[PDB]
Amino acid sequence: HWGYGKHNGPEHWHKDFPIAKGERQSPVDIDTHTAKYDPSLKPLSVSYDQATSLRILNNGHAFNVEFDDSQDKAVLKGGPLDGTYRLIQFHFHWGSLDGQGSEHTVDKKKYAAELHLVHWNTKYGDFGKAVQQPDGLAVLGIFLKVGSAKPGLQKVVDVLDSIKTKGKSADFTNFDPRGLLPESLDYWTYPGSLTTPPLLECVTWIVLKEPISVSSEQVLKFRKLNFNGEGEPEELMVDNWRPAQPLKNRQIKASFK
Ligand SMILES: NS(=O)(=O)c1cc(C(=O)CSc2nc3cc4c(cc3[nH]2)OCCO4)ccc1Cl
Ligand SMILES: [Zn+2]
Repeated sequence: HWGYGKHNGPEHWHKDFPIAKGERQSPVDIDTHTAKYDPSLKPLSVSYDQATSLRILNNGHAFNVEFDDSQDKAVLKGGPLDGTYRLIQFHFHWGSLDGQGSEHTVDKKKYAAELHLVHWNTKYGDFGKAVQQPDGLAVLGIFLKVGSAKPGLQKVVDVLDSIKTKGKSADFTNFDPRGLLPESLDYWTYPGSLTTPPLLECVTWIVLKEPISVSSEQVLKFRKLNFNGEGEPEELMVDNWRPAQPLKNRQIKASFK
C-alpha cells in the first residue's frame, strides 16, 4: 500500500510506520558548510573485485540489482565503519525531470538521480537480522547528474525493458559495480535510516561528494519503467524519492576539507 503518490506517498508513511517521524531519519540536506571535517576518519575501503550479481527485479518502487552475499566477496569497510559490511543489492531513485530525483540534497541542490549500494554488517550474519540493529547497514550513496554517458551503467539500462512492470525479474549476471563509481571517494557521513518503509533506523550513510554523469538517454530509460503490475493502468516509475527530513540532533562529518 505505501508508494510515491498523492494518496500513499512520503507524507502518508508515518501512519503505517510511525518511526517516519523519528530522531534519525533519511534522507537529509547536506549543508556543506556546517559539516565537520574529521582528520581521524579512515579512507573508505571499497572491495568490489569479486562481486557476483544474480538478478534484477522491479518491486513496484524501484529496480534492485541483487548480489550473492553468501561469502565475503564485495565488501565495504574503513571510513566511519567498525568491522565489515557485505554488498547485497543496489537501486536508484530518480525524477520525472532532470531537475529532481535525488533523496539527499547538497546545500539544497537536487540531482537527477541517486544510487544506493546497500551493505549489511557481517556481525549480524544476514540482511534480515542486520536491519533490526542500529549499526546493521552501510549505504554508499552516489549522485547522478545528466551530461556524458556512464558506460558502466549501460548494461543495467539495456535490461530494463525486460522488467517493465511490478514483480518482473530477469537473471543479471557478471555486472561489475566498480563501473558506477566516480574518481574520488571523498564522502560525508551521518547516522540515519532506510529511506523507504519500514524506515528502520539502522543505516550509517556514506554519501560521495563527487557525482557521476549519466546521459539524458540513460535516465530517460529509467523513466519508461512502471510502478504498476502487467495488465493494470500504466503509472510511470518516476519521482520514487523521499524528500529531505529534519536533521534533529545530528552532525554530518566530512572525510575532506
Ligand atoms: N533506499 S535505502 O535506504 O538505500 C534501502 C532501500 C531498500 C529497498 O529494497 C526498498 S523496497 C524494500 N525495503 C526493504 C527493507 C527491508 C525488507 C524488505 C524491503 N523491501 O525486509 C525486512 C525489513 O527490511 C533496502 C535497503 C535499503 Cl538501505
Ligand atoms: Zn534507496
